[PDB]
Order: sequence, then structure tokens, then C-alpha cells
Amino acid sequence: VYFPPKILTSVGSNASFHCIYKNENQIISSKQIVWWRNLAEKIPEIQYSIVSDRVSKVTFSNLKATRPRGKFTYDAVYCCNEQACHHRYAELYVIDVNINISCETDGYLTKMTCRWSPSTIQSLVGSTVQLRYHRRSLYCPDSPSIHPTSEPKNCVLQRDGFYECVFQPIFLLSGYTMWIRINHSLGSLDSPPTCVLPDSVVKPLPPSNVKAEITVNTGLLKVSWEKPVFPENNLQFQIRYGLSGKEIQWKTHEVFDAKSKSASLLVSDLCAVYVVQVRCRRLDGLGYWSNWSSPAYTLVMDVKVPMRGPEFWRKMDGDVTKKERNVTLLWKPLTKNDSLCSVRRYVVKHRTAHNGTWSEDVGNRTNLTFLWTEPAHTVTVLAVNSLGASLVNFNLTFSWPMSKVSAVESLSAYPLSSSCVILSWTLSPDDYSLLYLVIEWKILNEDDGMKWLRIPSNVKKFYIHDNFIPIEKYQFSLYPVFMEGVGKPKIINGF
Amino acid sequence: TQDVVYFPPKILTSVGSNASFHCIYKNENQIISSKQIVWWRNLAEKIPEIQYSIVSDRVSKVTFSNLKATRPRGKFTYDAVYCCNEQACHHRYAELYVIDVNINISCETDGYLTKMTCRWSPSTIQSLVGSTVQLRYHRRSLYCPDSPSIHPTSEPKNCVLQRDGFYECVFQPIFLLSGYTMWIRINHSLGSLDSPPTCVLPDSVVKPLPPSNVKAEITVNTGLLKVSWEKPVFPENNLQFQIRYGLSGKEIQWKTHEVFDAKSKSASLLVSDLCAVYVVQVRCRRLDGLGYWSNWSSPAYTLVMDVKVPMRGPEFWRKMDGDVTKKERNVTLLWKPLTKNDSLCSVRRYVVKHRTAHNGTWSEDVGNRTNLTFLWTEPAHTVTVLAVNSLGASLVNFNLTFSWPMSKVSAVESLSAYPLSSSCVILSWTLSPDDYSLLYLVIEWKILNEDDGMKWLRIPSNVKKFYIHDNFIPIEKYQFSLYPVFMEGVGKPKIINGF
Amino acid sequence: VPIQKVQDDTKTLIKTIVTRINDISHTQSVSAKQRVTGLDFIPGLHPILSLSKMDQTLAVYQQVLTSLPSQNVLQIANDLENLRDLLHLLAFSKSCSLPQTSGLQKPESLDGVLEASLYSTEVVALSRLQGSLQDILQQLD
Amino acid sequence: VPIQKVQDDTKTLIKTIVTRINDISHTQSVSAKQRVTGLDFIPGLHPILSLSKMDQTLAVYQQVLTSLPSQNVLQIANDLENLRDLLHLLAFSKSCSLPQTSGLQKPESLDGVLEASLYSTEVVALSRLQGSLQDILQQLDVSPEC
Repeated sequence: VYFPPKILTSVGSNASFHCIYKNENQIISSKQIVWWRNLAEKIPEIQYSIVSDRVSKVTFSNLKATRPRGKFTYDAVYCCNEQACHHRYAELYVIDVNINISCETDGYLTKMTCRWSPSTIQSLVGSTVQLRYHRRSLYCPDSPSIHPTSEPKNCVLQRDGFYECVFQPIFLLSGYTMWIRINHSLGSLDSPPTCVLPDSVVKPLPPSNVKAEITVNTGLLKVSWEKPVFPENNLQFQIRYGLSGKEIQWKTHEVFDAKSKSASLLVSDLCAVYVVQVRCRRLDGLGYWSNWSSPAYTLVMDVKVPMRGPEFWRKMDGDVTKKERNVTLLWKPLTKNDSLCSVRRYVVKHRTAHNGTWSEDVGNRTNLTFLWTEPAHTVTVLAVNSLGASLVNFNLTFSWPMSKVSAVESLSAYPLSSSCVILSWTLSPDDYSLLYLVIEWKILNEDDGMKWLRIPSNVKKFYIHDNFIPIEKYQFSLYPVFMEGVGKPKIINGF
Repeated sequence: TQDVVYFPPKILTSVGSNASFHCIYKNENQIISSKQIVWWRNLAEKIPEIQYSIVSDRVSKVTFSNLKATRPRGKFTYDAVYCCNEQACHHRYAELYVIDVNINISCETDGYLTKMTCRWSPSTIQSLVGSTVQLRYHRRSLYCPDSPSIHPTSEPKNCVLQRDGFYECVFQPIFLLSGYTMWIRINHSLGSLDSPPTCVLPDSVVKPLPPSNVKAEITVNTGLLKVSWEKPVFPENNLQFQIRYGLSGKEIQWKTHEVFDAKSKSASLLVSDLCAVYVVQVRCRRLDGLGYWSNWSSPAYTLVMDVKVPMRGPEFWRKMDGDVTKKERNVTLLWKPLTKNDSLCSVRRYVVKHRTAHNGTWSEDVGNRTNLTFLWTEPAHTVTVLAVNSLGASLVNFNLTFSWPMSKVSAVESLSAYPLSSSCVILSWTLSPDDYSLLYLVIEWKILNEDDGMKWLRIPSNVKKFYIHDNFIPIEKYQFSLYPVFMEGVGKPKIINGF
Repeated sequence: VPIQKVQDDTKTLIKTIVTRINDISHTQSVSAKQRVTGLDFIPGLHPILSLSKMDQTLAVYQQVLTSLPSQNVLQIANDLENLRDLLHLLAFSKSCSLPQTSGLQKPESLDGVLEASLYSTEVVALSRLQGSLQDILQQLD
Repeated sequence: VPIQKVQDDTKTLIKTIVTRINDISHTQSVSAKQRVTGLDFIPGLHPILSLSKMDQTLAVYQQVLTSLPSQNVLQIANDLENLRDLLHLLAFSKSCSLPQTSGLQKPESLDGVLEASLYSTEVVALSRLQGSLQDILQQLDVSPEC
């Protein structure tokens, strides 16, 4: 004899029960009824009550979610006499009801998309879910409540396991009170009510017309973009930028000025392709961030001219008795520090007393061969990019009278190892205007293993680091350099 | 009838089985005598006369024995045997179908003892077109019988072919101790054939889950890996465990070991290194041999911890920074990090203990730095560097003392340097005949005018000639200093420059 | 088959059975102090000594399990009949030729309590047969 | 709710309605010289000064828009009823009571003129509403009377 036999309620409430024990043709007093749940725990007497001499009442408090026990979805409670229990029992059902609802506003302010998941409901079979809502023409109250006038909403369970709810057309400033309604065979319950304002959940469109450029003569990465359509244009903008490659080391910058259409950023390397994307959200921070804009790619142009003309050296081919001697100029491509971004062509300038000055565009070649006939001839190699030639360029004057001047007194070579050789020399005490010195070396009998190096005139001891083969014989030549031309070199063979 | 009559016309048989045909060959209007008739298989192999048998003057018989499986021949899945008058082979033939009934039956039982799974390979049945496959099984009340055989009554069971090309089918619920007699039955228009049946006991084909809660650690005082585990809940019978261990890296050179006592849930094994990280896995199977190994366990990573206090203190030297006239002299102690053998696993910090007659003894923690500079102000000062890991300082440490009065004691008599090569130089010296209780000697050398070419070596006091292996440049001038070291401090060194 | 294998196999079977009932009943832990009405026909309140009493009691447990619709219980009943066959063979091995009289079940209260107290039925059945299995485990030696 | 927030929201809705009118007008390229008779019921571009006239003319426009079969025009009418709600809210903030503009009889000329030209009436109504709504935005900047 139970009353009631089955009970529905949610987490966080109390409970109350009533029992009448019938044995044979006798009814015992309620002072001897012993309550039990699942026949495993003796309920404390403090939870009991005696409303009548034949009725035992037990009151619970702060009931918790039930853990499923096999096929059963309920726990059986037993009102027993002493240790004698009647085969009958009651039924209890708790169910979790706290379900969160996710809504978004489309970027075109046409439709409401709400989403939620029935995962907590999956444990109950036979329960039917319905979404019930009421729209307030005003804004959402501080405490959303289940309005008596509610409406059903049709939602589609997606492959993700979420129900999607499409509402259209919309009312941005209207409050939309929402709560889930579940309907089982035993009754119906409701999730905690929630109210959402469509304006507060707007996800804007991605920014458009993203154009990336490195400002010339400054090296500043300037970006220009078209703002997607938005009310008040009160948009907070986020810009991410990174190097173009397999991994884009994205760096970010924020533009607080909602009126700004273009911005410029400093970049370390002015000659690299970069990838930049922009996303925007409401300036107040409400709603969502927009999709990242299309990636804009920087084009590698020459922001500035090359900074220095390539260092060059001559090769003397031609007999000593011949006044006319071909001269082969040997320089090297400019480094990324010297070429900046690139060197487009090599133009070698010449200087003579009679023919004056002229230049020859060698192109991409690092070599230019020419005949020497005039007693005085000055040469200078220029590196030209799209914006023009290089600024600081090396000069080299050739002089018949000055070539006879011997400025080097002694010379000595000491091989530290196969990787280094010491060079020793002493200068003539004459007050020669030595700009610098050129160490020129090669393997003897080898006409193409040719090497050379400029060193400042103040250096007296120098170390050369190269793969030196002791078996091979090396020819070493040091050249004194002046205004007028090169002095007579000092040449030794071997160490 | 027809000019050639094969009775029975078509025959289906198994491998090794014996089959026989009969022909009645009629050539034109005359029935060829049975003695003039030759058989041919696929018109490519004449059957020998010894197999010929004569039923009557018009009926001749050939009885194939120990037949082999028919090899498919293009579109032909049969071997065509021809009734031929000598060489006159008629265009009709008898078809013989031979299939291999030897289909291995692979069975499995889950570690939960609730699902029975079996497989077999259809690897030979493709050579029979129109053959209907079916599984027939029969349950014995208890145990499998000694000689398996096909029960007259059996229960069909559907099985599914997977992408592996094998047939899959299971049983649920299962009988733990009931003999299962099953076989593969084929059905075709020429009759039905059965595989040689095998009976399986469900309890002998059980493999468990890998044992869980495996833990590993390094024993601090002994040096054997300590590993504990828990047996799977099922099966309950006694099991044997096999343990594998190896180093941590891209490749693992495992080493295998096993335990036999099921009651032991702990183990200890010898190791070669202590400060590395090892990987270890275990697997379990029945002691008797029934069932299968339970894959392996999840990989386990040990933790590197300071096993013991460092074994020795670091060898250290000193740099004089300060004028001879000045009584206060800076002392830059210089030592090196302990090796893997010396540091054992790690040296967490360097603690430099000092000793004086006045300030007593005190220690300075230098951290991870291998140098320490301090001022020398007392006539007597003993210093001792301690290497401290998590467990404590090193046991035996080198001691060094500084003394003003005996700093004038000259113990080294001669000092000679001889360059063997750019990679070796001989040092030769003679000692004073005084009964100096010399602890050891310190060879200190540098390049002259180079203040950071500091190098030094401690050598035993008994040595009289030493060889230094280093990159020597004959051009550079080298300063060589040999230091006599005593209990009371370091004696006056002998210094030479160059060779 | 030799009797020692029969004995050790029976021991293995019964301990598998108790391990299974333990690993299932963990979700249905119960207090044995509480007594329920209407389940008098479920035995386990007395020690078990002789062959015929074991056979009859385990036949009763068979029939009560068969009334319960659970796949795990289905396998349990299968194993119970297996061990009943084992004990019949063991009795035959004891060289006692007593006629085998089995059956004699009158289960209408079984049906009533089954349609009444399914949960109570299954829990009391598992607990009592569990206890009986341990008692016969001790009596086995 | 502060009055300034209400005024800012009203200006926001003014801008948004002006924007949507522009959006539909781009899709509806109509010469402004098309003089269609019988359109005197649509409020003209006249100086509108006090909030009562704001509510009255906006209700008239919404009634005109509601008769158009275009869904976007229907949502525009929804925005207009919302803007009437905010105009009445502003009226409460300034302690003035706008007359309940619920007695506007359905214009009898709507049935006769929509059948003649649904499209041209829509275009002219949108243009005149947009102009009147800029008039409102200017007036709302200068504290319009009750």
C-alpha cells in the first residue's frame, strides 16, 4: 500500500512519501516502520515522520542525479517492519534539466540560428523534446522566466548531435525568452529559461578588399581593406600578418580606430612575401569575431637602391713588354644585405684622361674583361636595381708610372695548418698613402685556382683561412694600393 | 544415347579421394572395343594403361586415386577427361571437380568469456562456380570427443566474408565447457561435400586483456628495476608473464624476460645504465599453454632521479690574481663538471667548503658554476669543493691549502721541456733530495702573453717524466709551471718558458 | 575421465561462477540482514550436505533463473546446468547407484513474484545462490 | 534606462533603415521623374518638428508598407513598429504622452492605387520614407518637441 507510487522531480529539491504496511489481517503502528532504499541503506530516522499511527512519512532534501543501474532507470525504496519487507516499492526519477542553448546572428541580419545538444536527454527513452519560446518586444529581463504564452519551434538534429533552430525574419531589439521542454510518458519538464537579444550575438562578415603593400623608401607594411556592412560601423578590427611559407609565423595588430581604413606596420625583412588576414567584431566587443579575411600577399619589389657597389679585383693577362694588356674584372654578387632585395644589372663605370668617363652594362655577370692602353685609367663597378644604381662604390685607378713603385719591403708565409696560414710583412718606411693591401694567392702552376683578398693598410699580420694542401705549392702576392694605382707587388712561392 | 556415354557423366570429389568413370565409345556405326579405348585428361595427358579396367567388352573403367585439386584452366574449373579410341578423341568429355577440403578453422574467445569468434579461409573454394558455402556445427554436452566426426544433425550458421578475404561469424551466448563439433559443408548440383570436422574446447582458445596498473621504478640502493602489475580479472587460472624492457629513443633494443610464479606481482631485473629513461611492457598468457598471449601492455616511462650522492668531488685548481707584495690575494678556484661516472646521474649544485684556523670551516654554494673567486687573507686556508645532488654532498673530496711561509719552499730542482710534435711534448725534471712528503704535482702551462690559455694538470708525486698531448704550435712561446703540492699547501713552483 | 580432473574442473567452474556473480552484483550490492516475504521457495537458509539435496536445490535455482529475462542470467543458467551435469557425473563416480529422481516444481508463486518484484527477485536469488555456492565450496573438501 | 542610450538606439535604427532602403533601391533602379497620380496619401517631404507628428507619419508609412507584398518591406514595417516603440519610450523620458496612433483608418486609395502600380508605389513610398527619416535624424539631433 503505497501513496504515491511514482514521483517526478529534478535535482535540487526535497521529497515526501507515505506508506501503509499490511501483514496478514493486521496493521502495525507507524512507530515500527523502517525505511530502506534499494534494500542497501537504512534511511536515518531524522528523515522520518509520523503523521498518523498507521502512516509513516519520510522526507528527503537536496536530492541528487541518479546513476543508472543496468536496465533500471529508478531506485526502489522500501518501507519495512523491523527486517520484514513488503515486495512492493516506489519509483523515483530525477533527470538533468540544465541545458545550454547557443544562438548566433547571421552577418546579413536576416536569420537567427540557435543550437543545443540533447546529450543529457539521450539516457531517457520515450521522452519527447519540444522547444518553447516567448518573444518580448522589449529587451531581455535580468531574470528570464517561463512565459505562460510559449510557442513551439521546429529544430533539426544535425550530424554533429546538435539540434539547429532557424528563426527568420528577426527582431534585433526584441527579447527572446527560451527554454527546452521535454515530454515523457509520465509528464513534462522544462530547462532553465534563457533570454537572448539578437543584436548581442551578431557575427559580422569577413573584411573585404584586403590589399597589402610595403611602402617604398620606408619599408612599412601598409594594408588597406574594405569594411563589411555593419550598423553604426562600430567595429573592432583584428589584423594578423606573417611570413609567406610552409608555416606562417603570424603576428597580430589591432586597430582601435573604427574609422581607419588603412594602416601601416613595420616589418623586419623588406624583401619577403607576407601573408596577412583581417577579422573584425563589434567595437564594444559584443557578438562574435568575423571570419578571417582573404589572405593578401606582398610582392617583392625593390624598396631602395643597393647600398654598396660590389668589391672587384683585376686579373692581368698580357705580356709585360706589351703596353696593351687586357684586364679582367672579378667581383661577386651582392649579399642580401648589400643587394637589399636584388641586384638587377651590373654597370661598370670607367674613367680616363682622354676618353673621359663611360659605363658598360655587364648585366648579371660578375666579370668584365677589357683592354688597358692609357697610362691613367680609373674604374668603378655599380650595382643597379629597379630604382637605380648603388651609392657607395669602389674605385680602382691604373697607372704605368705608379706600377714601378715598390712599397712592400719584406714578405713571409707561415702555414698554421691545412686550414690557416700566417702572413708576415714589413712595410717600407716611405710615407706612402696606402689605402689598403690586397693578398692575392693561388696554387702554383694552376691558372684557375685563383684567389685574392683586400686587407686594410694598417694591418701588419694577417691570417688566411682556406683548405691548404701542403703538397701543392702556393704563390703569394701582396699588392700596395694608393690614389695613383697599385704599387709593385711582393711575390713569394711556398712558405 | 550418344556415341560416347560417360556414366556417371560429372563427378565432384575431394583431394586424395578416389573416383572412377565409365565410357561406351561408338565410332561411326561400330562400338569401339573397350581394349581399343584410351583416356585423355584435357586432351593434354594420356592416362596410362595400368589404370585401365574392363567392366565388359563394351564398358571400360578407369579409377582415379589420390586425386589432386583441379587447377582452373582459363574458363575451365574442371579437368576434362576424354574417352578416346586410340587417338580418336570425341568432342565430349567427363568433368571432374576436385577441391581441397582442408580448410583450417581459426577460433577465438574474448577475455570477457562472453563472445566466441571463429574464422576460416575460403582460399580453395573459388575454383567451384555455383558452390554454396555453409557452416554446420554441433554441440556436445561436455568436452570434445576423442575422434571428431560429423553429427547427423547439425545447426547451420551464417558467416560473413570481410575485406581480408576471410569468413567471419561468432556465437553468443556461449557454452564454457561444451564440445563444439563443426565443419564446412558445400552444396552443389553434383551433391554435397564436407570438410574434415574438428572439435574445439572454448576454454583452450581464450586470450585475456593486457594486465593494467603497471608501474616501474629504479631501486635506489640495489640497482634493479622494480615493476608491479595486476592480473586481468579473467581468466582466473594461473598465468605466466613475459616482460620486455629497453631504452628510450627512435629505436628500442628490447631485452626479454619472463616470470613463472603467478603469485608474484612484483619483479626486479639487472640493469646496465641508471640515469637514462627505459621503456617496459608486459604481456600475460596461461601457464599451461592454452590460449594466446594478451598482446602487450601500454608503454611505461621511468623517472630519472639522483640514485646516490656523487661519488667523488671535482678536481679543482686556482688562479693567482694579485700582486706578490699585496698580502690580500684573489683566489679564483677552477674546476670542471663531474662526468657521468663521477656525477652518477646529476650534480645539482657545487658547494665549496673552506677551512681556516681563525674563521674555522664554512661552505659556499656556487650553484652550477665551475669557478669561484675569493680573497686570500689568512696565512692558512684549506678549501674543499663538495658536489651536492638531491641526496647530499659527495663522499670523498679533494683538499687544497694555501700557506704564506711554505710558499717560499722550493721543492722542484730541474725542469726541462722537449717537444715530440705538435700533438705531444715531454716534460722531464729532477727532484730535490730532501725528504719532502709530496702529495702530488700540478703541471700548469700557458702560451706566453696569453692570459686565457690557462691549462693545468694534477700528476702523481712519483712521476719523473710526463707527456702532454695537446695542439702545440712551435711558433708560439709557452710558459711551463710545475707546482709541488704538500699537505700544508703548495710549494714554490718551477717555471720555464719555451722548450 | 579420471576423477581428479573432474574435481579440479568443478572447482574451477564454481569459482568462475562466484567471480562472475561478484563482478555483476557490484552494481547491486545488498544487505543480507533484510528478509523479504514471498520468497520462501528460494533456499539458502540452511547448510547443504547431501547429493540429492544439492541436485534439487540447483534445479530450483535453474527454474527461477529461467523465469528472468536477462542475457547475463541466460549464460548463468547455462553454467548452472553445466555444473549440475558435473555434480551428476560426480555422484555417478561415487559408485552410488541411487535412482535419479528430479523435478517436482510448483512455480506459481514464482510467476507472481516475478511479475511483482523483478528487482527483488533477481537480487535475492543472486545473493542466496552466491551464499550457497560458498557453503558448498566449504563442504566440497 | 538612460535617455541618451535610447536616443543612440533610435539613431542606430534610423541609420539601419536608411541603409536597407538604399539596399533595396539599388536593386530597384527607377527614374525619380515618374510622377504617379493618386499618391497624396503617402506623407510628403515636409518639415516635421514634434514627436507626435513623428509617430503619426511613421504609422502612416508603416500602414502603407504593410500593404506591399514584399517580405523585405514587411520586415521594414517591423522595424517601423519597433521605432514607434522607441519614440514612445523617448516620449516617456521627456514626460510627454504621444497620442495612441491606432485610429488611422486604412486608406481607401490603397486598394485602388496598389493594383494600378505596386512597384512604383513601393519605390515612391521608400524614397519619401527615407527622406522623412533623415528629417527625423536631423530633428532628433536638435531635441524635437512633443
